[PDB]
Amino acid sequence: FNILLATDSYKVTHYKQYPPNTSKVYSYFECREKVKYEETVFYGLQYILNKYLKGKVVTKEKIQEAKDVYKEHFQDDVFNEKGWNYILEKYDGHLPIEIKAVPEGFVIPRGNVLFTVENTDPECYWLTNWIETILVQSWYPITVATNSREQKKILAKYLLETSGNLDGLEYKLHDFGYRGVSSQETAGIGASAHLVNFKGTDTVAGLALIKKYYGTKDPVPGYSVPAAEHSTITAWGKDHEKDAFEHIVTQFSSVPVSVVSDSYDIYNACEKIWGEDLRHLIVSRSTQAPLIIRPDSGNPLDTVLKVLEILGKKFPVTENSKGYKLLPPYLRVIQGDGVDINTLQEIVEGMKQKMWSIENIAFGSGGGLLQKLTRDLLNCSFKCSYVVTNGLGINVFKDPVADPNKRSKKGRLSLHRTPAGNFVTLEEGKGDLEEYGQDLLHTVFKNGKVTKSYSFDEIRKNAQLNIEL
Amino acid sequence: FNILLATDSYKVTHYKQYPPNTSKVYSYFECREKVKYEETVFYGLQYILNKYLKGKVVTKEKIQEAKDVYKEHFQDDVFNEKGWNYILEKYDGHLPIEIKAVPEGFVIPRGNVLFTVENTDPECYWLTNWIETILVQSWYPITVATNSREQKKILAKYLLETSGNLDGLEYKLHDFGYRGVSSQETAGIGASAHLVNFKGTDTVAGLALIKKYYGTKDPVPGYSVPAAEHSTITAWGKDHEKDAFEHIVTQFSSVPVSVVSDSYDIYNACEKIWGEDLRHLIVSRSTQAPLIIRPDSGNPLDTVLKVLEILGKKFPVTENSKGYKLLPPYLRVIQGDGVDINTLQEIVEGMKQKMWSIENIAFGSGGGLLQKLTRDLLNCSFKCSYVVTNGLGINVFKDPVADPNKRSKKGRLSLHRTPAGNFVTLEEGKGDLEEYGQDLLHTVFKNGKVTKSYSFDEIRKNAQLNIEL
Ligand SMILES: CSc1ccc(CNC(=O)[C@@H]2CCCN(c3ncnc4nn(-c5ccc(C)cc5)cc34)C2)cc1
Ligand SMILES: CSc1ccc(CNC(=O)[C@@H]2CCCN(c3ncnc4nn(-c5ccc(C)cc5)cc34)C2)cc1
Ligand SMILES: NC(=O)c1cccnc1
Ligand SMILES: NC(=O)c1cccnc1
Ligand SMILES: [Cl-]
Ligand SMILES: [Cl-]
Ligand SMILES: [Cl-]
Ligand code: NA
Repeated sequence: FNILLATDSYKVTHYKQYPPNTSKVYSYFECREKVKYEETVFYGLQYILNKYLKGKVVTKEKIQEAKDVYKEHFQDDVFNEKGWNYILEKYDGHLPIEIKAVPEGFVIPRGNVLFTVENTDPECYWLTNWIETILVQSWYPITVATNSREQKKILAKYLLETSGNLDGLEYKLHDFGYRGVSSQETAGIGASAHLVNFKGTDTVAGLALIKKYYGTKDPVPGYSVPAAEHSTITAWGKDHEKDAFEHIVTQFSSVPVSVVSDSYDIYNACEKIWGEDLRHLIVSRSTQAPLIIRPDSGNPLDTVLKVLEILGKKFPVTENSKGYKLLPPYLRVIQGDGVDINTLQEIVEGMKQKMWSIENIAFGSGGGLLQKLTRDLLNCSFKCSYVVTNGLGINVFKDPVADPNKRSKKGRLSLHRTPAGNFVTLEEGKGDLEEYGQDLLHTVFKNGKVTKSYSFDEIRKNAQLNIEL
Repeated sequence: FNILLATDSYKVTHYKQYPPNTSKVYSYFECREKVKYEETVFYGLQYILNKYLKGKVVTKEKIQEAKDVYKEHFQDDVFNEKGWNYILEKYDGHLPIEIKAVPEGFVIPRGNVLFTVENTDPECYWLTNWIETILVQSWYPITVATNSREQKKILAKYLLETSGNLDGLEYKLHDFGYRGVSSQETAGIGASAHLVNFKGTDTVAGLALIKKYYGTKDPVPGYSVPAAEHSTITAWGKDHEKDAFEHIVTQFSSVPVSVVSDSYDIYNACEKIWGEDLRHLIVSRSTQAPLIIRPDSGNPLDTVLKVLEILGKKFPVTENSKGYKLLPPYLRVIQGDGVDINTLQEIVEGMKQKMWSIENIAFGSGGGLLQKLTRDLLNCSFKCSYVVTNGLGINVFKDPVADPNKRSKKGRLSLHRTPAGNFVTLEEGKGDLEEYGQDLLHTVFKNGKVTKSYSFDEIRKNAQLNIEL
């Protein structure tokens, strides 16, 4: 990895564009104000600091490689070789940057400063926004963690209403997204962001990322169970679906097992194969190791409701203390097709209307959880708010006439708790007046060193729901 | 990277689920039949084969690491240590897999086999679908390349209609997506997929990936120009926007320069600052080095039309041979906000209705180009179609009752030309009848080696538009 080749091309040319006599560029990240996504989980900067920004990130070889690439890419010599060589020679290739950030896992309303970046050497005024591109990719773990948390709020509301408690909430949304994301690196980052809120994942890449960059007291941060796929059912031949089911449940008789049941006819599988032919292998199972029937096609809500109606007629259903129907404890359902925050809401509301407890179900989400998200969802943005030119600080901002939502903050910023316990971003260096308590931004990176780190356990505690609290 | 930890968790348990005495699992990838996206660019498998699948990918240390993680992740011992040890011992950790694929850059209608995977050793029946997760991530470069090519078809239609030629087509959609994708790895993959169709990118990560995995005769596959961002304009102070513009155009007097003009008032900037105050610095520029004015906010079509109306009144507009208005050659526009395939269509049709040539404009697209895409767009899917159990080949498939779109192909597959020169996928080994000539798939991977490969130049030739041919 070469940090000189890890920026948007145009940023190579910006050192020639800033006002002459500029010694400081100070920039900030927010999820701009515009499911409403009123608050965001701050997560993932520590990964970026450690993997890409810390230590000796400039060498003679990286400077020459960048110079050679940019000569061809621009068909001109515009690269700031002198400025990068300055960092190599003066700081042994360590970036003269200070980053201050809200603690990871903090849940912050939209339109607040989450982190700030500034150069610590006047010669490196251009470096603050060089690293915008790398740092703005924090949008992704923020957005995954935030959208996963918003789904946890929906599950918590319906579980509480239909059962009176939150037991097993942290296992109710399982990551099925490894195949559906755009890269191996995205898989690890996204899976780790989902694990801020939940414990169930098949995206194995998330485990190694958490171990390397964050750390847990427990051996692993996420868990799974044996489960079939269409290949392990259909390989038996269509006439032998029952033989596949029997073999699989028997192989994993003492742990929970998920069995995809829609290869040919989900309704037949539930009513006749599970319901009658193999019923003796289901009713013998323990509470700790239930059979989890997995539909994977059709309208998500209609299919869940029809599967529950079938199973409720073939198995001994109880009524819990809230008046909701509960399958026996050896039998559960997972809906792992077509699940995103919108369809999750539709399914749990549909179940509540048909008097089915959310205790009966869990959800698998792949593309909806890890891929169907953009930087525009929370309006994640990085902008310069302060410069020093000719030794004088000036408050800098954009305010496009056709879009007031794109207006940016002015001056030096700080994040504070309000008297009512909410959050406020003070602009124009007004934090210096000390009318609002301590600034919540902490130095996390300075002059090539990570200065403050968070464990994954601390991040999970910070990101808890109020209902859990 | 550890390929043993690079699969969906449930696949760790599948070796125990296939029928006893299964010697072969044969699987295939397609963009299932369901802007219509009727044809897909096959691109990106070669990256995956080289980076993740070739050579010694199993070691004693990688087996022990996977064993230790899966013991905690499943809270049980289910990991196939013996199976992975067999590959390490017998094949020096090279995967006993054969992959056959359509040549990269090929443009193939939906619902055709694009690649097949099978084990070459009967002991490794379980390995075919272990690597589904890694291989299915090819959805991403396929989908970026396909959606980029569909935008090229729109630009080609309107450029031809308004100008009579395709001059500059390959520069008309520029990648601005580096900050808006989910990881560094995704940035390189997605940028490379856009460069199958276009030559303009700010996502520098794409260049290294292409050089390393594909190659080009030219020194670089993609190009950019100096350009401003809001920080380099706003840092001057709101009252000094003219000074910023003047400094920037003067710094890049002899190459094209893009200047974001919407920091405070895009209409004022065009009419008064560019139009009057700095007009003398614009009219003096060469055809090879125009000023490119960049709006970045407001309704994308309405803002482009108003910017063009303003500039047409301040600069000497001509009428081209098709009767469309053309700014002088020293002045162009780039719309780099809110561009996706839908808004691109809306803008070029709106320009045509107002008699503005598409010669006047280029587009920048970021999240729309590289991030706002999912595996569901082209229904990218990997399924088992053939197994050998007890020495007998079985044609296997899924056919869910509630969704006929999810039905999968049966048996051994091959790709052929029809008598009319179209594509057909033959099922159930019917390719062997030689009624449709030779299979168009080539072996690209066998027993740990990449056996056939494509330069980036060949991929570009394969992905050309008919209108270009
Ligand atoms: C489906 S509904 C269920 C399932 C299994 C069970 C068996 N019990 C377990 O697995 C342990 C112990 C008790 C708490 N607990 C869970 N509680 C509620 N719900 C859960 N769900 N899960 C889940 C597991 C695997 C996946 C892939 C997805 C979700 C796990 C859930 C995790 C009980 C209920
Ligand atoms: C805006 S419209 C233009 C712009 C610049 C120019 C100056 N000319 C160039 O740059 C070379 C030589 C001639 C062909 N040629 C281009 N032709 C049409 N169109 C283009 N567009 N571009 C483009 C450049 C940079 C970006 C970031 C995006 C698009 C580049 C374009 C690339 C002419 C027309
Ligand atoms: N465990 C599962 O059922 C699963 C995992 C990943 C994708 N789809 C299903
Ligand atoms: N070159 C540009 O104008 C640019 C690049 C990346 C993102 N936004 C704008
Ligand atoms: Cl060095
Ligand atoms: Cl599956
Ligand atoms: Cl910009
Ligand atoms: Na070894």
